[PDB]
Amino acid sequence: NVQSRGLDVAVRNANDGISIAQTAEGAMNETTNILQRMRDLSLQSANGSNSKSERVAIQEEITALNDELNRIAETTSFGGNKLLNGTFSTKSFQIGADNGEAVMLTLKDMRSDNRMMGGTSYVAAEGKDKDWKVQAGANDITFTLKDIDGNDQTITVNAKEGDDIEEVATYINGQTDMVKASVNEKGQLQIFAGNNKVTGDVAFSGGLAGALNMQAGTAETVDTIDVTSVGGAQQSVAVIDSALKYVDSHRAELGAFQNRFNHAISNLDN
Amino acid sequence: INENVNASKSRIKDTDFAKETTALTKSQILSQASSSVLAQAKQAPNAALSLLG
Amino acid sequence: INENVNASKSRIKDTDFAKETTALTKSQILSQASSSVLAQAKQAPNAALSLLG
Amino acid sequence: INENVNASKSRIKDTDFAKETTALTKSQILSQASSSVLAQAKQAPNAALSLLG
Amino acid sequence: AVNVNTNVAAMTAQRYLTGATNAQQTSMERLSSGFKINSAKDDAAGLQISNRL
Amino acid sequence: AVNVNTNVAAMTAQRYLTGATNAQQTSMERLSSGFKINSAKDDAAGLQISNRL
Repeated sequence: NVQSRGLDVAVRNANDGISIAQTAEGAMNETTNILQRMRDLSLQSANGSNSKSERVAIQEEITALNDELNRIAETTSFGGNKLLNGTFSTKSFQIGADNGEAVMLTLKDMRSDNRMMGGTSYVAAEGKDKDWKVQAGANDITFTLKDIDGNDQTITVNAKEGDDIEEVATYINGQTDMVKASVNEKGQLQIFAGNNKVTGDVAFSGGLAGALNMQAGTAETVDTIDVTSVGGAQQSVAVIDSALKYVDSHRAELGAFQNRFNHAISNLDN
Repeated sequence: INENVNASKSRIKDTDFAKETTALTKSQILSQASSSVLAQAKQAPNAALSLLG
Repeated sequence: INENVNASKSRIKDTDFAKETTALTKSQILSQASSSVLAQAKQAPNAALSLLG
Repeated sequence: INENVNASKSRIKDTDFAKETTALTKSQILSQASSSVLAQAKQAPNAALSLLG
Repeated sequence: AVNVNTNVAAMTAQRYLTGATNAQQTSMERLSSGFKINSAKDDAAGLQISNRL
Repeated sequence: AVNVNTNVAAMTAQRYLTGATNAQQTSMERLSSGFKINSAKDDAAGLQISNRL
Protein backbone atom coordinates (compact mmCIF):
# COMPACT_ATOMS: atom_id res chain seq x y z
CA ASN A 1 0.00 0.00 0.00
CA VAL A 2 2.81 2.40 0.87
CA GLN A 3 4.67 1.41 -2.29
CA SER A 4 1.61 1.90 -4.51
CA ARG A 5 0.83 5.31 -3.00
CA GLY A 6 4.47 6.35 -3.31
CA LEU A 7 4.26 5.38 -6.97
CA ASP A 8 1.25 7.65 -7.38
CA VAL A 9 3.21 10.52 -5.84
CA ALA A 10 6.22 9.47 -7.91
CA VAL A 11 4.20 9.83 -11.11
CA ARG A 12 3.04 13.26 -9.96
CA ASN A 13 6.61 14.39 -9.26
CA ALA A 14 7.75 13.10 -12.64
CA ASN A 15 4.97 15.11 -14.27
CA ASP A 16 5.94 18.28 -12.40
CA GLY A 17 9.53 17.83 -13.55
CA ILE A 18 8.21 17.47 -17.09
CA SER A 19 6.25 20.69 -16.61
CA ILE A 20 9.27 22.71 -15.46
CA ALA A 21 11.39 21.30 -18.29
CA GLN A 22 8.62 22.13 -20.77
CA THR A 23 8.20 25.73 -19.61
CA ALA A 24 11.95 26.31 -19.57
CA GLU A 25 12.37 24.93 -23.08
CA GLY A 26 9.43 26.91 -24.43
CA ALA A 27 11.05 30.12 -23.22
CA MET A 28 14.31 28.98 -24.82
CA ASN A 29 12.35 28.69 -28.07
CA GLU A 30 11.94 32.46 -28.24
CA THR A 31 15.55 32.97 -27.16
CA THR A 32 16.55 31.01 -30.27
CA ASN A 33 14.18 32.98 -32.49
CA ILE A 34 15.44 36.31 -31.14
CA LEU A 35 19.07 35.24 -31.55
CA GLN A 36 18.48 34.20 -35.16
CA ARG A 37 16.90 37.59 -35.89
CA MET A 38 19.94 39.24 -34.31
CA ARG A 39 22.17 37.13 -36.57
CA ASP A 40 20.36 38.21 -39.73
CA LEU A 41 20.63 41.85 -38.68
CA SER A 42 24.36 41.45 -38.09
CA LEU A 43 24.85 39.94 -41.54
CA GLN A 44 22.98 42.87 -43.08
CA SER A 45 24.97 45.31 -40.94
CA ALA A 46 28.32 43.86 -42.08
CA ASN A 47 27.70 45.07 -45.64
CA GLY A 48 29.54 47.82 -47.47
CA SER A 49 26.50 49.52 -48.95
CA ASN A 50 25.44 50.42 -45.41
CA SER A 51 26.38 53.83 -44.05
CA LYS A 52 26.81 54.89 -40.43
CA SER A 53 23.13 55.86 -40.22
CA GLU A 54 21.94 52.43 -41.36
CA ARG A 55 24.24 50.56 -38.99
CA VAL A 56 22.85 52.69 -36.15
CA ALA A 57 19.33 51.70 -37.20
CA ILE A 58 20.27 48.01 -37.07
CA GLN A 59 22.08 48.42 -33.76
CA GLU A 60 18.90 49.95 -32.37
CA GLU A 61 16.98 46.75 -33.13
CA ILE A 62 19.86 44.64 -31.81
CA THR A 63 19.82 46.55 -28.53
CA ALA A 64 16.04 46.16 -28.33
CA LEU A 65 16.26 42.42 -28.96
CA ASN A 66 19.18 42.00 -26.56
CA ASP A 67 17.06 43.62 -23.85
CA GLU A 68 14.32 41.16 -24.82
CA LEU A 69 16.74 38.27 -24.25
CA ASN A 70 17.45 39.46 -20.71
CA ARG A 71 13.73 40.00 -20.08
CA ILE A 72 12.95 36.43 -21.14
CA ALA A 73 15.72 35.16 -18.87
CA GLU A 74 14.80 37.12 -15.75
CA THR A 75 11.00 36.94 -15.99
CA THR A 76 10.44 33.38 -17.24
CA SER A 77 9.18 31.53 -14.17
CA PHE A 78 7.13 28.51 -13.15
CA GLY A 79 4.63 29.88 -10.65
CA GLY A 80 7.11 32.39 -9.23
CA ASN A 81 10.13 30.05 -9.34
CA LYS A 82 12.57 31.73 -11.73
CA LEU A 83 14.13 29.31 -14.21
CA LEU A 84 16.36 30.91 -16.85
CA ASN A 85 18.11 33.63 -14.81
CA GLY A 86 20.68 31.26 -13.28
CA THR A 87 19.17 31.05 -9.79
CA PHE A 88 17.48 27.69 -10.46
CA SER A 89 20.83 25.86 -10.19
CA THR A 90 20.23 22.09 -9.76
CA LYS A 91 17.01 20.64 -8.31
CA SER A 92 16.48 16.94 -7.63
CA PHE A 93 13.08 15.63 -8.73
CA GLN A 94 12.11 12.65 -6.57
CA ILE A 95 10.61 9.99 -8.86
CA GLY A 96 10.20 6.80 -6.84
CA ALA A 97 8.28 5.15 -4.02
CA ASP A 98 11.34 5.28 -1.73
CA ASN A 99 13.79 7.98 -0.71
CA GLY A 100 16.98 8.35 -2.72
CA GLU A 101 15.53 7.81 -6.21
CA ALA A 102 15.83 11.32 -7.61
CA VAL A 103 17.02 12.85 -10.89
CA MET A 104 19.01 16.09 -10.89
CA LEU A 105 17.90 18.73 -13.39
CA THR A 106 20.11 21.73 -14.14
CA LEU A 107 18.78 24.91 -15.73
CA LYS A 108 21.42 27.32 -17.02
CA ASP A 109 21.54 31.10 -17.23
CA MET A 110 20.24 32.53 -20.52
CA ARG A 111 21.10 36.17 -19.91
CA SER A 112 22.79 37.70 -22.93
CA ASP A 113 25.87 38.44 -20.79
CA ASN A 114 26.51 34.83 -19.77
CA ARG A 115 30.06 33.77 -20.58
CA MET A 116 28.73 30.69 -22.38
CA MET A 117 26.77 32.90 -24.80
CA GLY A 118 29.98 34.28 -26.31
CA GLY A 119 33.71 33.67 -26.53
CA THR A 120 37.03 35.47 -26.97
CA SER A 121 38.22 37.91 -29.62
CA TYR A 122 41.66 38.55 -31.14
CA VAL A 123 42.14 41.45 -33.56
CA ALA A 124 45.21 41.96 -35.73
CA ALA A 125 47.06 45.20 -35.06
CA GLU A 126 48.34 45.40 -38.67
CA GLY A 127 45.74 46.54 -41.17
CA LYS A 128 46.11 45.12 -44.67
CA ASP A 129 44.85 47.25 -47.54
CA LYS A 130 43.36 45.96 -50.79
CA ASP A 131 46.83 45.64 -52.35
CA TRP A 132 48.19 43.23 -49.72
CA LYS A 133 48.73 39.61 -50.73
CA VAL A 134 49.99 36.64 -48.73
CA GLN A 135 53.72 36.32 -49.35
CA ALA A 136 55.75 33.19 -49.93
CA GLY A 137 57.22 31.81 -46.72
CA ALA A 138 55.13 34.12 -44.53
CA ASN A 139 51.83 32.36 -45.18
CA ASP A 140 51.49 29.80 -42.35
CA ILE A 141 49.42 30.55 -39.24
CA THR A 142 49.16 28.14 -36.29
CA PHE A 143 46.47 28.22 -33.60
CA THR A 144 47.53 26.41 -30.42
CA LEU A 145 44.41 26.23 -28.25
CA LYS A 146 42.49 23.83 -26.02
CA ASP A 147 39.12 22.24 -26.65
CA ILE A 148 36.14 22.45 -24.32
CA ASP A 149 36.91 18.82 -23.49
CA GLY A 150 40.42 19.95 -22.51
CA ASN A 151 42.57 18.22 -25.14
CA ASP A 152 45.10 20.48 -26.84
CA GLN A 153 45.12 21.22 -30.57
CA THR A 154 47.58 22.76 -33.03
CA ILE A 155 45.53 23.66 -36.11
CA THR A 156 47.75 24.94 -38.93
CA VAL A 157 46.32 26.93 -41.84
CA ASN A 158 48.72 27.47 -44.76
CA ALA A 159 47.13 30.44 -46.49
CA LYS A 160 47.57 30.55 -50.25
CA GLU A 161 50.05 33.00 -51.74
CA GLY A 162 48.35 35.85 -53.56
CA ASP A 163 45.29 35.81 -51.31
CA ASP A 164 44.03 39.17 -50.12
CA ILE A 165 43.02 39.73 -46.50
CA GLU A 166 39.37 38.78 -47.02
CA GLU A 167 40.31 35.60 -48.88
CA VAL A 168 42.60 34.69 -45.98
CA ALA A 169 39.61 35.05 -43.66
CA THR A 170 37.39 32.80 -45.77
CA TYR A 171 40.20 30.26 -46.13
CA ILE A 172 40.64 30.06 -42.35
CA ASN A 173 36.89 29.53 -41.94
CA GLY A 174 36.88 26.61 -44.37
CA GLN A 175 39.93 24.88 -42.93
CA THR A 176 38.81 24.91 -39.29
CA ASP A 177 35.50 25.15 -37.45
CA MET A 178 37.14 25.83 -34.07
CA VAL A 179 37.70 29.54 -34.81
CA LYS A 180 35.86 32.03 -37.01
CA ALA A 181 37.96 34.62 -38.83
CA SER A 182 36.77 37.86 -40.41
CA VAL A 183 38.13 41.28 -41.38
CA ASN A 184 36.99 44.66 -40.09
CA GLU A 185 36.97 48.04 -41.85
CA LYS A 186 40.68 48.71 -41.24
CA GLY A 187 41.61 45.36 -42.80
CA GLN A 188 42.46 43.67 -39.49
CA LEU A 189 41.91 39.92 -39.29
CA GLN A 190 39.71 39.28 -36.26
CA ILE A 191 39.44 35.74 -34.90
CA PHE A 192 36.71 34.55 -32.54
CA ALA A 193 37.11 31.47 -30.35
CA GLY A 194 33.70 30.55 -29.00
CA ASN A 195 33.72 29.64 -25.33
CA ASN A 196 31.64 26.59 -26.25
CA LYS A 197 34.47 25.40 -28.53
CA VAL A 198 37.75 26.34 -26.82
CA THR A 199 39.08 27.19 -23.37
CA GLY A 200 41.88 29.49 -22.34
CA ASP A 201 43.75 31.81 -24.68
CA VAL A 202 44.54 31.03 -28.31
CA ALA A 203 48.22 31.23 -29.28
CA PHE A 204 49.33 32.34 -32.75
CA SER A 205 52.50 31.33 -34.57
CA GLY A 206 53.95 31.05 -38.05
CA GLY A 207 54.92 33.60 -40.64
CA LEU A 208 51.40 34.88 -41.30
CA ALA A 209 50.85 35.62 -37.61
CA GLY A 210 54.23 37.34 -37.64
CA ALA A 211 52.81 39.77 -40.20
CA LEU A 212 49.46 40.02 -38.36
CA ASN A 213 50.33 40.54 -34.69
CA MET A 214 47.12 39.39 -33.04
CA GLN A 215 47.12 41.34 -29.75
CA ALA A 216 45.32 40.05 -26.65
CA GLY A 217 41.99 38.30 -26.23
CA THR A 218 38.95 40.25 -25.06
CA ALA A 219 35.97 38.34 -23.70
CA GLU A 220 32.82 38.80 -25.78
CA THR A 221 29.15 37.99 -25.24
CA VAL A 222 25.84 38.71 -26.94
CA ASP A 223 25.23 41.54 -24.46
CA THR A 224 28.34 43.38 -25.68
CA ILE A 225 27.50 43.14 -29.39
CA ASP A 226 27.91 46.41 -31.30
CA VAL A 227 27.17 46.28 -35.02
CA THR A 228 27.76 49.99 -35.66
CA SER A 229 31.01 49.04 -37.44
CA VAL A 230 31.90 46.54 -40.14
CA GLY A 231 34.22 44.73 -37.75
CA GLY A 232 31.71 44.67 -34.91
CA ALA A 233 28.94 43.39 -37.15
CA GLN A 234 31.12 40.60 -38.55
CA GLN A 235 32.28 39.50 -35.10
CA SER A 236 28.73 39.66 -33.75
CA VAL A 237 27.67 37.03 -36.29
CA ALA A 238 30.28 34.72 -34.77
CA VAL A 239 29.20 35.58 -31.22
CA ILE A 240 25.54 34.90 -32.00
CA ASP A 241 26.53 31.55 -33.51
CA SER A 242 28.22 30.55 -30.26
CA ALA A 243 25.16 31.68 -28.32
CA LEU A 244 22.84 29.73 -30.62
CA LYS A 245 24.89 26.57 -30.10
CA TYR A 246 24.70 27.15 -26.34
CA VAL A 247 20.92 27.57 -26.34
CA ASP A 248 20.42 24.52 -28.56
CA SER A 249 22.73 22.50 -26.31
CA HIS A 250 20.55 23.27 -23.29
CA ARG A 251 17.40 22.51 -25.29
CA ALA A 252 18.80 19.06 -26.05
CA GLU A 253 19.60 18.54 -22.37
CA LEU A 254 16.01 19.42 -21.51
CA GLY A 255 14.73 17.23 -24.33
CA ALA A 256 16.63 14.23 -23.01
CA PHE A 257 15.28 15.06 -19.56
CA GLN A 258 11.66 15.05 -20.73
CA ASN A 259 12.15 11.84 -22.71
CA ARG A 260 13.78 10.10 -19.75
CA PHE A 261 11.01 11.29 -17.44
CA ASN A 262 8.33 9.98 -19.80
CA HIS A 263 10.00 6.57 -19.79
CA ALA A 264 10.09 6.81 -16.00
CA ILE A 265 6.35 7.51 -15.93
CA SER A 266 5.56 4.49 -18.10
CA ASN A 267 7.73 2.24 -15.94
CA LEU A 268 6.13 3.54 -12.74
CA ASP A 269 2.61 3.00 -14.08
CA ASN A 270 3.38 -0.62 -14.99
CA ILE B 1 4.58 30.00 -20.89
CA ASN B 2 0.79 30.28 -20.70
CA GLU B 3 0.18 26.85 -22.23
CA ASN B 4 2.91 25.14 -20.22
CA VAL B 5 1.66 26.80 -17.03
CA ASN B 6 -1.90 25.68 -17.81
CA ALA B 7 -0.80 22.09 -18.42
CA SER B 8 0.98 22.06 -15.07
CA LYS B 9 -2.19 23.40 -13.46
CA SER B 10 -4.01 20.56 -15.22
CA ARG B 11 -1.80 17.81 -13.81
CA ILE B 12 -2.22 19.23 -10.29
CA LYS B 13 -5.70 20.77 -10.11
CA ASP B 14 -7.89 19.31 -12.85
CA THR B 15 -9.56 15.95 -12.30
CA ASP B 16 -8.92 12.76 -14.25
CA PHE B 17 -12.40 11.72 -15.35
CA ALA B 18 -11.23 8.20 -16.22
CA LYS B 19 -9.84 7.63 -12.72
CA GLU B 20 -12.63 9.48 -10.91
CA THR B 21 -15.50 7.67 -12.63
CA THR B 22 -13.84 4.38 -11.69
CA ALA B 23 -13.44 5.59 -8.10
CA LEU B 24 -17.10 6.60 -8.04
CA THR B 25 -18.37 3.25 -9.30
CA LYS B 26 -16.15 1.42 -6.82
CA SER B 27 -17.49 3.57 -3.99
CA GLN B 28 -21.08 2.85 -5.02
CA ILE B 29 -20.51 -0.90 -5.06
CA LEU B 30 -19.10 -0.73 -1.54
CA SER B 31 -22.10 1.38 -0.54
CA GLN B 32 -24.42 -1.37 -1.78
CA ALA B 33 -22.24 -4.13 -0.33
CA SER B 34 -22.27 -2.49 3.11
CA SER B 35 -26.03 -1.94 2.90
CA SER B 36 -26.64 -5.61 2.08
CA VAL B 37 -24.36 -6.74 4.91
CA LEU B 38 -26.17 -4.38 7.28
CA ALA B 39 -29.54 -5.97 6.48
CA GLN B 40 -28.07 -9.44 7.05
CA ALA B 41 -26.65 -8.14 10.34
CA LYS B 42 -29.96 -6.66 11.52
CA GLN B 43 -31.40 -10.19 11.71
CA ALA B 44 -28.47 -11.42 13.81
CA PRO B 45 -30.27 -10.67 17.12
CA ASN B 46 -33.56 -11.91 15.64
CA ALA B 47 -32.24 -15.45 16.14
CA ALA B 48 -32.60 -14.82 19.88
CA LEU B 49 -36.36 -15.01 19.34
CA SER B 50 -35.90 -18.59 18.11
CA LEU B 51 -34.57 -19.33 21.61
CA LEU B 52 -38.06 -18.63 23.03
CA GLY B 53 -36.58 -15.90 25.22
CA ILE C 1 22.31 26.25 -51.83
CA ASN C 2 19.23 28.04 -50.52
CA GLU C 3 16.88 25.60 -52.23
CA ASN C 4 18.88 22.49 -51.34
CA VAL C 5 19.22 23.63 -47.73
CA ASN C 6 15.47 24.24 -47.60
CA ALA C 7 14.84 20.74 -48.97
CA SER C 8 17.16 19.26 -46.34
CA LYS C 9 15.44 21.24 -43.59
CA SER C 10 12.01 20.06 -44.76
CA ARG C 11 13.03 16.40 -44.68
CA ILE C 12 14.33 16.85 -41.12
CA LYS C 13 11.76 19.24 -39.66
CA ASP C 14 8.58 19.59 -41.71
CA THR C 15 5.75 17.17 -40.98
CA ASP C 16 4.49 14.61 -43.48
CA PHE C 17 0.76 15.34 -43.42
CA ALA C 18 0.09 11.99 -45.10
CA LYS C 19 1.81 10.07 -42.30
CA GLU C 20 0.71 12.37 -39.48
CA THR C 21 -3.01 12.25 -40.27
CA THR C 22 -2.81 8.45 -40.30
CA ALA C 23 -1.06 8.60 -36.92
CA LEU C 24 -3.74 10.92 -35.55
CA THR C 25 -6.58 8.72 -36.78
CA LYS C 26 -4.95 5.63 -35.27
CA SER C 27 -4.63 7.46 -31.95
CA GLN C 28 -8.29 8.49 -32.05
CA ILE C 29 -9.45 4.92 -32.65
CA LEU C 30 -7.21 3.61 -29.88
CA SER C 31 -8.74 6.25 -27.60
CA GLN C 32 -12.27 5.02 -28.30
CA ALA C 33 -11.20 1.39 -27.89
CA SER C 34 -9.59 2.11 -24.53
CA SER C 35 -12.58 4.20 -23.44
CA SER C 36 -15.06 1.48 -24.42
CA VAL C 37 -13.08 -1.23 -22.64
CA LEU C 38 -12.73 1.05 -19.62
CA ALA C 39 -16.51 1.49 -19.44
CA GLN C 40 -16.93 -2.28 -19.64
CA ALA C 41 -14.27 -2.70 -16.96
CA LYS C 42 -15.94 -0.34 -14.48
CA GLN C 43 -18.89 -2.75 -14.27
CA ALA C 44 -16.72 -5.74 -13.32
CA PRO C 45 -17.33 -5.24 -9.56
CA ASN C 46 -21.09 -5.26 -10.23
CA ALA C 47 -20.79 -9.04 -10.50
CA ALA C 48 -20.06 -9.03 -6.76
CA LEU C 49 -23.40 -7.32 -6.11
CA SER C 50 -25.12 -10.17 -7.97
CA LEU C 51 -23.99 -12.46 -5.12
CA LEU C 52 -26.26 -10.57 -2.69
CA GLY C 53 -23.18 -9.27 -0.89
CA ILE D 1 -5.02 56.40 -37.65
CA ASN D 2 -8.44 54.91 -38.37
CA GLU D 3 -7.04 51.47 -39.23
CA ASN D 4 -4.76 51.42 -36.19
CA VAL D 5 -7.55 52.64 -33.91
CA ASN D 6 -9.86 49.94 -35.27
CA ALA D 7 -7.20 47.27 -34.74
CA SER D 8 -6.79 48.44 -31.14
CA LYS D 9 -10.56 48.39 -30.63
CA SER D 10 -10.86 44.83 -31.96
CA ARG D 11 -8.15 43.58 -29.61
CA ILE D 12 -9.93 45.18 -26.64
CA LYS D 13 -13.55 44.52 -27.61
CA ASP D 14 -14.01 41.92 -30.36
CA THR D 15 -14.46 38.27 -29.46
CA ASP D 16 -11.90 35.63 -30.39
CA PHE D 17 -14.12 33.01 -31.99
CA ALA D 18 -11.34 30.45 -31.63
CA LYS D 19 -11.17 31.00 -27.86
CA GLU D 20 -14.89 31.57 -27.33
CA THR D 21 -16.14 28.48 -29.16
CA THR D 22 -13.72 26.43 -27.06
CA ALA D 23 -14.99 28.11 -23.88
CA LEU D 24 -18.59 27.43 -24.90
CA THR D 25 -17.95 23.76 -25.64
CA LYS D 26 -16.17 23.29 -22.31
CA SER D 27 -19.18 24.83 -20.57
CA GLN D 28 -21.53 22.42 -22.34
CA ILE D 29 -19.55 19.38 -21.19
CA LEU D 30 -19.33 20.70 -17.63
CA SER D 31 -23.09 21.27 -17.58
CA GLN D 32 -23.60 17.73 -18.88
CA ALA D 33 -21.26 16.38 -16.20
CA SER D 34 -23.05 18.29 -13.45
CA SER D 35 -26.44 17.22 -14.79
CA SER D 36 -25.34 13.59 -14.75
CA VAL D 37 -23.80 13.75 -11.27
CA LEU D 38 -26.92 15.52 -10.02
CA ALA D 39 -29.12 12.73 -11.38
CA GLN D 40 -27.07 9.98 -9.72
CA ALA D 41 -26.98 12.12 -6.57
CA LYS D 42 -30.79 12.28 -6.45
CA GLN D 43 -30.89 8.50 -5.95
CA ALA D 44 -28.59 8.65 -2.92
CA PRO D 45 -31.52 8.75 -0.43
CA ASN D 46 -33.00 5.68 -2.15
CA ALA D 47 -30.53 3.61 -0.11
CA ALA D 48 -32.59 4.56 2.95
CA LEU D 49 -35.61 2.71 1.54
CA SER D 50 -33.46 -0.40 1.06
CA LEU D 51 -32.89 -0.44 4.85
CA LEU D 52 -36.48 -1.57 5.53
CA GLY D 53 -37.35 1.96 6.64
CA ALA E 1 -11.42 -13.78 -8.39
CA VAL E 2 -14.21 -11.22 -7.97
CA ASN E 3 -13.32 -8.21 -5.83
CA VAL E 4 -14.64 -4.67 -5.47
CA ASN E 5 -11.77 -2.73 -3.87
CA THR E 6 -9.42 -2.85 -6.88
CA ASN E 7 -9.88 -3.94 -10.48
CA VAL E 8 -6.71 -4.05 -12.56
CA ALA E 9 -8.80 -4.09 -15.74
CA ALA E 10 -9.68 -0.44 -15.11
CA MET E 11 -6.06 0.52 -14.42
CA THR E 12 -4.84 -1.20 -17.59
CA ALA E 13 -7.52 0.48 -19.70
CA GLN E 14 -6.65 3.87 -18.20
CA ARG E 15 -2.95 3.41 -18.95
CA TYR E 16 -3.61 2.67 -22.62
CA LEU E 17 -6.14 5.52 -22.69
CA THR E 18 -3.52 8.03 -21.55
CA GLY E 19 -1.01 6.56 -23.98
CA ALA E 20 -3.42 6.99 -26.88
CA THR E 21 -4.39 10.48 -25.71
CA ASN E 22 -0.73 11.52 -25.48
CA ALA E 23 -0.08 10.23 -29.00
CA GLN E 24 -3.20 12.11 -30.08
CA GLN E 25 -1.97 15.39 -28.60
CA THR E 26 1.43 14.93 -30.25
CA SER E 27 -0.14 14.28 -33.65
CA MET E 28 -2.40 17.33 -33.41
CA GLU E 29 0.49 19.62 -32.49
CA ARG E 30 2.43 18.47 -35.56
CA LEU E 31 -0.59 19.02 -37.81
CA SER E 32 -1.42 22.54 -36.62
CA SER E 33 2.20 23.73 -36.53
CA GLY E 34 3.25 21.83 -39.65
CA PHE E 35 6.55 20.80 -38.03
CA LYS E 36 7.34 17.33 -36.70
CA ILE E 37 10.06 18.86 -34.47
CA ASN E 38 8.38 21.37 -32.16
CA SER E 39 10.58 20.55 -29.15
CA ALA E 40 13.78 18.73 -28.30
CA LYS E 41 11.87 15.71 -26.99
CA ASP E 42 10.57 15.05 -30.51
CA ASP E 43 14.11 14.90 -31.90
CA ALA E 44 17.13 16.38 -30.11
CA ALA E 45 19.89 15.92 -32.70
CA GLY E 46 17.39 16.61 -35.47
CA LEU E 47 16.44 19.88 -33.78
CA GLN E 48 20.06 21.07 -33.80
CA ILE E 49 20.76 20.26 -37.45
CA SER E 50 17.37 21.68 -38.44
CA ASN E 51 18.10 24.90 -36.55
CA ARG E 52 21.52 25.21 -38.18
CA LEU E 53 19.96 24.64 -41.60
CA ALA F 1 -5.47 12.20 -18.48
CA VAL F 2 -9.01 12.80 -19.74
CA ASN F 3 -9.85 16.14 -18.13
CA VAL F 4 -12.51 18.67 -19.05
CA ASN F 5 -11.46 21.92 -17.39
CA THR F 6 -8.50 22.55 -19.71
CA ASN F 7 -7.79 21.68 -23.34
CA VAL F 8 -4.08 22.16 -23.97
CA ALA F 9 -4.63 20.74 -27.45
CA ALA F 10 -7.03 23.60 -28.19
CA MET F 11 -4.66 26.18 -26.71
CA THR F 12 -1.83 24.98 -28.96
CA ALA F 13 -4.06 24.96 -32.04
CA GLN F 14 -5.18 28.50 -31.19
CA ARG F 15 -1.56 29.64 -30.87
CA TYR F 16 -0.61 28.28 -34.29
CA LEU F 17 -3.85 29.61 -35.77
CA THR F 18 -3.06 33.16 -34.65
CA GLY F 19 0.48 32.84 -35.97
CA ALA F 20 -0.81 31.70 -39.34
CA THR F 21 -3.36 34.53 -39.42
CA ASN F 22 -0.67 37.09 -38.60
CA ALA F 23 1.46 35.87 -41.51
CA GLN F 24 -1.65 35.93 -43.70
CA GLN F 25 -2.41 39.57 -42.88
CA THR F 26 1.20 40.62 -43.46
CA SER F 27 1.28 38.87 -46.84
CA MET F 28 -2.02 40.49 -47.80
CA GLU F 29 -0.67 43.93 -46.91
CA ARG F 30 2.49 43.36 -48.95
CA LEU F 31 0.43 42.30 -51.97
CA SER F 32 -2.10 45.15 -51.91
CA SER F 33 0.47 47.89 -51.28
CA GLY F 34 3.15 46.33 -53.48
CA PHE F 35 5.84 47.14 -50.89
CA LYS F 36 7.50 44.61 -48.62
CA ILE F 37 8.54 47.44 -46.26
CA ASN F 38 5.31 49.10 -45.11
CA SER F 39 6.59 49.76 -41.58
CA ALA F 40 9.87 49.84 -39.70
CA LYS F 41 8.87 46.57 -38.03
CA ASP F 42 9.32 44.77 -41.36
CA ASP F 43 12.90 46.01 -41.81
CA ALA F 44 14.16 48.97 -39.79
CA ALA F 45 17.44 49.80 -41.52
CA GLY F 46 16.01 48.72 -44.87
CA LEU F 47 13.29 51.32 -44.39
CA GLN F 48 15.93 54.01 -43.86
CA ILE F 49 18.08 53.22 -46.90
CA SER F 50 14.95 52.83 -49.04
CA ASN F 51 13.63 56.17 -47.79
CA ARG F 52 16.94 57.86 -48.60
CA LEU F 53 16.98 56.22 -52.03
